[PDB]
Amino acid sequence: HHHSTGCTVGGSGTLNFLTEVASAATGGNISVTCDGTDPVDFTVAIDYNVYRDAARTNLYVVNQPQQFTTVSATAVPIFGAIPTPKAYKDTLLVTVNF
Amino acid sequence: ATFLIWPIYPKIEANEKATAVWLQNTGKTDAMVQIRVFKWNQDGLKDNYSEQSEIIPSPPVAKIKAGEKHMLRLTKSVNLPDGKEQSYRLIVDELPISKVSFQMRYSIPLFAYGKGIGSGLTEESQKLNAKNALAKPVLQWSVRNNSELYLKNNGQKFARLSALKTSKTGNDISLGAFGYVLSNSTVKFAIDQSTAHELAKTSKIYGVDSSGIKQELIEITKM
Repeated sequence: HHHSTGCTVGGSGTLNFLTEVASAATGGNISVTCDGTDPVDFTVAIDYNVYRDAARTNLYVVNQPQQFTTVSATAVPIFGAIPTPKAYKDTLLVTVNF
Repeated sequence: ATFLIWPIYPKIEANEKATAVWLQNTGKTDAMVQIRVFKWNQDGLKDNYSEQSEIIPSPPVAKIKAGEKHMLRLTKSVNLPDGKEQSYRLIVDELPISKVSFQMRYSIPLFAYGKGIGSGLTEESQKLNAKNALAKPVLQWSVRNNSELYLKNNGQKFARLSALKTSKTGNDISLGAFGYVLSNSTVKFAIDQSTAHELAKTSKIYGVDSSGIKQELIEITKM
């Protein structure tokens, strides 16, 4: 029959890193896994910064969609870094758009 | 929170009052969600959302325990305008219950239909759409700087585009944020200079579209 696509969005854990000027980093774990015989595009927008990139040269601009697709899993990599937290905890909103 | 969501492309055909979307918390921790449906429009050349009563979700809040599969009911309140595709977003919000943490919002497209037009994802709606000249996206393209690509849909069905080609058998061009061109809508979005000039040396270009059963090429006319 005609396949109706479903996606698991987890994945299936956060980022942990006064007034010591140095550059700290961390990483977490979010995946998207559809089940089409066809790739599915999806979009991630995140509302001291965070990156899709190992080596952090690709920013999640505030409220700007960032493009993704899949094949029969896909990671939504997140890489943090810090020379707008508060206390220090931040709560970021991650929007996955199909 | 970890959710399986099915279907990711829900629709409500003309002869239907309601559809369902399933949300299963496949995590080991309980979760709470807020569920809302927004009217979706592309006026002003950008995606807008607004409060709406045409489609009502049930329940509007839910606790979904670890392993639990919940059924979202999505009810069409009254018949929608004849011959037209209405566009919505269904929004699921995870409610919270040197460390930065994560709070998910999932947003999936939802389409509903008036008489004479359908999703084309079934035999019934396919035969409905066959008898209807505009039951499909009909796209026109145009570049203009201040470089932005404008896409106008004259059809009564949205297009979901993953790629643009300058020829039927060619390769998809650069494009260093775009996908949906709703019906009777026109969308605008940024492109590279090299992209703009490359579109300048032709008049017909092609979208990779997934609005229907299969991926297919559609032709886009120069405005």
